[PDB]
Amino acid sequence: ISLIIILPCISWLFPLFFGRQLGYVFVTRMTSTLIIITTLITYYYFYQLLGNNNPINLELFNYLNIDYLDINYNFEIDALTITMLLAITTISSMVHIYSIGYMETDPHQVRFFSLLSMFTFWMIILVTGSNYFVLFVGWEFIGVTSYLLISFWVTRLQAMKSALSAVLMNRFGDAFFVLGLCVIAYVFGTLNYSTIFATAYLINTDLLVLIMLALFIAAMAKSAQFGLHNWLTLAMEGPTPVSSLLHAATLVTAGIYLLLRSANILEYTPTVLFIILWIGALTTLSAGLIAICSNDLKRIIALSTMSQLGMMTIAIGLSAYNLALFHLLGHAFFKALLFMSAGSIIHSILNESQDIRTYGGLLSYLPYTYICITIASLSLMAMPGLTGYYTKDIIIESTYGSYSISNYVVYWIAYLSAVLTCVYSMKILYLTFYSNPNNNTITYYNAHESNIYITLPMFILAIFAMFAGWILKDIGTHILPNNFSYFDTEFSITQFYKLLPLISAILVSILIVVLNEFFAIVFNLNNKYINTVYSIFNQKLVSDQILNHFIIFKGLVTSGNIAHHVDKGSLYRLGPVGINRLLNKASYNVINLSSNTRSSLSMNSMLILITIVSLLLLVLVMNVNFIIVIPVLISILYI
Amino acid sequence: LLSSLYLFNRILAWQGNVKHFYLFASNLLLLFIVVLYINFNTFSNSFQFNFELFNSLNPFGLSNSDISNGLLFGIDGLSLTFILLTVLLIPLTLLGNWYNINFNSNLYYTLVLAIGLVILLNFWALDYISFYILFEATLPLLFILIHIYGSSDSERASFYVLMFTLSGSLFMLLSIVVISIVLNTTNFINHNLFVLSLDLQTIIWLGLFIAIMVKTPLFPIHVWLPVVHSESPLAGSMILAGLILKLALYAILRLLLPLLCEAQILYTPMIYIISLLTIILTSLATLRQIDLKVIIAYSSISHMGIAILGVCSNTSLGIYGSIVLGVAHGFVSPALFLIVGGILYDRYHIRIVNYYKGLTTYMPQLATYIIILSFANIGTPLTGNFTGEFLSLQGGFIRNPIIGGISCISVLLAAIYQLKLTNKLTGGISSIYMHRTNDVTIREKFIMNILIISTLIIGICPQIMYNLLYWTVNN
Amino acid sequence: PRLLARTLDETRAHLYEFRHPDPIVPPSFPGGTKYERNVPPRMEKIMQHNLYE
Amino acid sequence: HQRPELVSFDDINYNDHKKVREAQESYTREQFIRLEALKTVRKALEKCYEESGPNHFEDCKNLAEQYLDMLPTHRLQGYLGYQRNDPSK
Repeated sequence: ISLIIILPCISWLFPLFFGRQLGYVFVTRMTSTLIIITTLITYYYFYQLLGNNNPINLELFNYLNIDYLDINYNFEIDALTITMLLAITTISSMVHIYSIGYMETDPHQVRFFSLLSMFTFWMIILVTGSNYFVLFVGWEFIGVTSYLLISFWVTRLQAMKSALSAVLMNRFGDAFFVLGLCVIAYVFGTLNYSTIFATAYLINTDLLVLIMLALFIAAMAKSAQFGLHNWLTLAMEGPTPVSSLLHAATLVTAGIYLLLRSANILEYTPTVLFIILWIGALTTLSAGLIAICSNDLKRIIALSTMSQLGMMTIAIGLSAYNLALFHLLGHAFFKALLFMSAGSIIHSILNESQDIRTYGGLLSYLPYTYICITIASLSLMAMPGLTGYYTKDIIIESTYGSYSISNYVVYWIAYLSAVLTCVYSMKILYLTFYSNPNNNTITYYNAHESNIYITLPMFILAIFAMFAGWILKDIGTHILPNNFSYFDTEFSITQFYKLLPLISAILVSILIVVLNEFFAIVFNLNNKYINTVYSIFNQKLVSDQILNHFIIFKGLVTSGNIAHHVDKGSLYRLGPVGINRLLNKASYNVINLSSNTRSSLSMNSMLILITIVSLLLLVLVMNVNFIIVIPVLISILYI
Repeated sequence: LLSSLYLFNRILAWQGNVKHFYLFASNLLLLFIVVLYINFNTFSNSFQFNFELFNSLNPFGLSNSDISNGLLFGIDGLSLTFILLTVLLIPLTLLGNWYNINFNSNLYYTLVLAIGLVILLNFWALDYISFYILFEATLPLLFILIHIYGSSDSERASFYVLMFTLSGSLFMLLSIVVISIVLNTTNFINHNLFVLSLDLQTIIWLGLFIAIMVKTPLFPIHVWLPVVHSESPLAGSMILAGLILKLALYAILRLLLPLLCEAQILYTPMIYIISLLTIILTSLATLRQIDLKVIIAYSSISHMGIAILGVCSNTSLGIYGSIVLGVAHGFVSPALFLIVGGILYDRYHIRIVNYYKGLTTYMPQLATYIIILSFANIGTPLTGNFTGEFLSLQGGFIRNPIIGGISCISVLLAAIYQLKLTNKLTGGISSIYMHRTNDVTIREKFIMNILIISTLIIGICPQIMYNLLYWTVNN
Repeated sequence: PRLLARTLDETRAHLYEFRHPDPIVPPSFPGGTKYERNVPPRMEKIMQHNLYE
Repeated sequence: HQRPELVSFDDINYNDHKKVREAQESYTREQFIRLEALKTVRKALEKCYEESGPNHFEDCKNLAEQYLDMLPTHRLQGYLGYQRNDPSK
C-alpha cells in the first residue's frame, strides 16, 4: 500500500492542508512531519532498490492524443531519478525543520512553509516525471513559484525587483526549452523518455544540434551558466532557507537534470558537448573571481554553487555523468549545511548583517556553528577525509581523461577553480572566526544565544557530509547509464599523472594554509593600489560586470518603447484620417465660395461652364492616349 | 406548442413591476446555459452539421420546411465548442457587473444580453450571407455601449470601432459578393467543393484576409483594440464580450477551409510574417504604457497572434491548439479584465499604474487571485492556456521552422507583460491610495473563481466535440 | 581660496579614485539588507466604495 | 461498435451529398486507423525498450525501422485534389 504515489501525493497534501489553513502556527508541526514521512519512505524505496524494478505510474491520466503523440501523466522512478529525489527530500525536510524556530515572527508566517512545501511538491514531480511534458510542468512551476517565493517579502529592491530578474532569466531558458520541445515533436513522436532513448538511430543520423543546444540554453539559464548567471546573486536576497533551496538541491540543480534525462542524445552529439565543456569551464573561473571579491557571505556561498556545478557541466561534457550525478548529490549535501549555518550566524547577531567585514568572532564567542561550517568547508575544499575527496578529484581526473584531446587545458581550469574554491572557505572562515572582533555592536555577548535546536537540522546533514562518502561509491557500476562506448572514464580512473593526481589536494592544503597565514601578515587586503589592484577588485566585485546586462535590458526597453513610438506612427495612419480629411473639408468648402451668401448664381454658372469645358476636353484627352491620367489626379490635388 | 414563450413574454411584461429588469435578464441566460447544455448531448459523430433551422423562410416568415431553401440556414456543427465557450460566459459578464450598474438606465443589461445572443447566432450561422448578417450586427450595440456608459473621451473611443471593424467588415463584403456571384450559393456547411481556380481564388483570399486582419488584429491596424479596451464601459461587457467578439478566429477556421484548398501561395509569405512581428512588436509595446487595461489588451493581441499561426499550420495539432486557445484565452483574459474593471477600477476610478502600486498589504486574497491568473496569462505550466500556444507553436514550427524559431520568444514576451506588471503591483507601500475596501465582493469572488476553475479544468484536454482535422488540411 | 579650492577638488577627485562598489550598509539604512523585511502596515479604516457593496 | 462502409471518395460525381459526407467520414476514419496502428507501434517500442535495458541493437531496431518509416506518413487527410496541375514543395 506504500506505493510510489505516496512519494508524490503526500507532498501535494502539503499545499492542500495549507490552502484551507486557519492555523496561525501548528502548520510547522504538521507539514514538516508530513515531509519527513515522505523522506523516510523514499529512503525505504532507495533501500528497496536492490532489485531495480521500475514502478511506472502511467494511467494517472492521458493528457492529450490527437495525431502521432500521446502525452500521459507518466511516472517512472529510475536510478537516475532517485539520486536527485533522495537529495531533495532530505534537503527539503531539513529546511522544514530548520525553518521552524527561525523566521518565527512575521505578518504572515504560514505562507512561507506552505509555499516551500508545495515547491518541494513541484520539484519532486519535476524529477519523477517520465516524459518531457511533465518535466516541463515541474521545470516551469518551480520558477513561477520562485517568483512568489523568493519574493516572500514585499520590500523595494532586494526582493520585488529581484524576483523579476530571477524569473525572467529563467524565462529565457523557458522559451528556448519550448523551442527545443517543438523540434522534439517534429523529429520524434512520443515526446517521452522511453521512445526517445530508442530513437538515437535517426533518419540519416542528422544534425540533432537544435534538439539539444536549445535545451542547453535552459541549462545555461537554469544552473546559472555564464551567459546569464547574475540572477543567483540577485535572488540571493530572499530569506535564507529560500536561498538554501535556491542553491543546494532544488532550483539550480534541474539544469543538470534535464541534461541527465537527456543523456542518450548527448552521447550522439559531440558538437554540443564541446560547448557544454567550455561554458562551464568559463563559469568556474568567473564564480571563483566574483566570490573572491564580493563581501556578502550569501553571495560567497551562492557563487560557490555555480563554481561547484561548472565542473559538473564539464563532467557531462566529458561523458562521465555518473560522476556529475554523484557530485550533484554531494554538492546538495554541502550547501544544505553551509546555508543554514550562515543563516544561524546571521540570526544570532543582533544587527543581522549579511556582510563579512563586521563579524570578528566565530571563535568560542560562538563556537558550535563554526565547527559545523568547518566540517562543511573542509567538505568544500575536496579534503581527503570525507566525500569532498569523492565529489571532486574524480571530475578533475576526468578533465585529464584522455579519450578526448585538446582536453589538457580544462584540467588546469578546474585546478584553478579548486584553488579558488579553497580560498572561498578560508576567506570566510578567517574573517568570521579567527579575525579580531570587527563590529563592537552586540558587544557583551549579546549574540551568545545560539538559535533553537537548529543543531538537529545541521547535525544530520553533517553526518551526510562526513560519512556519507563511504556510502554511494559510484565511479565499475551500473546505475542506469547510456554510455555510447566513447570514453567511459576507465582510462581516467587508471593511472593519470601522479604529479597531477596528487597535486590537486596538496595545492589545496597549501592555499588553505596560505590564506590562514594572512592573519600573521596583513598585506593581501592592504596596499591600496589604485592603478592596478583597486580597479581590479572593483571590476571583479560587480559580478565580472554582469551589469552589462543593464546595457542589454535597460538599453533595449528604450527600443521596446521606440516600438511604442512606431505604434503611434500607426495612429499617424489614423490621426490624419481625422486630420487630412479635416483639411480636405476646408479645401472642398473653400472652392466655389467667393461670395457664397449673395451672388451665388455667378459661381455656379462659371462652374458649370468649367464642367462642360473640362469634361468635353477630357473626353478628347481620353480617346487619344488613355494613359494620361493626371487630369483627374490634379483634380484630387484640390480636395 | 407555439405560444409557450409569448405567454412567458407576458410574464416579462408583468415582470416590470419590480422595476430592475435585471434578475429576469440574468435568469434568462441562466436558462440558456441549460438550453445549450442539453444541446451538447447530441453532436455525437459523423462530422456533419447536426441540427438545422432555416429562419429566413423562403416560403414562410418563421419556419423551416421547403424544397427551394432560399433562407439563412442557421444551425450547429463542430462550432459548438465556441458555443460552449459562450453560454457559460454570458451570465458571467452580468454577474460581474451586477452592482456597479451606474444608474443612468437599465437597458445596458439589454444591450449586453442582446450581443450575447447575437454572437451565439454568429456561431450558429452557416452561410456567408448568414455569417455576415450577424458578424457586424453586434457593432451598433457596441457603439451605443461605448458611447454612453464609457469613462474617458467616448467620442474618441467609440468611433474607432465603427471605423475599423466596420472597415475590414465591408472589405469582407467584397469577397462575400464575389463568391456569392461565382457560386450563386453560399451554404458553407454544404460546400467544401469548388473548381475555383487560382488567381481568382487569390483576390477573394485577400478580401477575406484583411477583414480578419482587422478583427483579430495584426500590425496593420492593431490600435483598433486597446483604446476600445482603454475606455472600457461598465465591467461586465466593457471588455468581455468585445473580447469574445475577437473570436473571429471562428471565421478563419469556418471559412478559408472550404474554398481555399489552394492558398499556399499566400500562406507562408504573408500570414506568418504578419503574425510573427505582431508577437514581437505589439507584445513588446507593453513596457512604458501606463494604463492598466492596455497592457492586457496587448496581451490579448499577442495570444490571438499565436493562435492564428496555429490556424494556418495545415496540421491538426495546430488547429486543435488554436481552438483550445480560443476557449482558453476566452477564459483567462475575461477574468483579468473583470479584475481590473469590476473590483479594481470601481475601488479607485483610475486606471494608471504610477500611483497605483502597492497591494497584498490591505487586499490579501486579491493578490492571490492576481498572480496565478497572470501566470495563466503568462503561458502557465498547466492548462490555463499552455497546450494552446504549445500546439500552436508546434504547428507553426512544422509548417515553417524558422519563423517558429523566432516565435518561441512569445513566452519571454508574455512574461514581459505580467511580471513587469505584478511586482510593481504588489510592492508593499501603497502610499497614494487610502486603503480602499474589501477585495472580494463575495460575488466578484464567484465570477473570478468560475473562470479560474474553468481555465484550470482544461488540464485533461477535452477534444470530444472536435474531429479536429475534419476539413482543414492539404495533401 | 584658489589653492584651497584646488586642493579640495583634487582630494575630491582622489576620493573618486577610491570609490567602493560594496559599502558597509548598516541594516536599518536604505542600503537594503534589513531595509523593510516586513513593513509594519499602518491601520486605517476601510472605505466601502459601492452603495450596494 | 459500428462500422460504416467506406465509399471510395474519388468515384461518385459530387452531388449526392450524403455519399460525399460518408466518403470523407470514411477517409478520416481510415486516417485514424493508420494512426492507431502507429500508436500500436509506439506501445510495442516502449515495451521492447524497457525489457531491453541496454539492448537497443538486439530486437528493438526492427521496430524503429518501420517506426521512423511510418511517422512521416499516416498524419493528414486533406482532399483528393482534382487534377494536380501545378506542383510546388
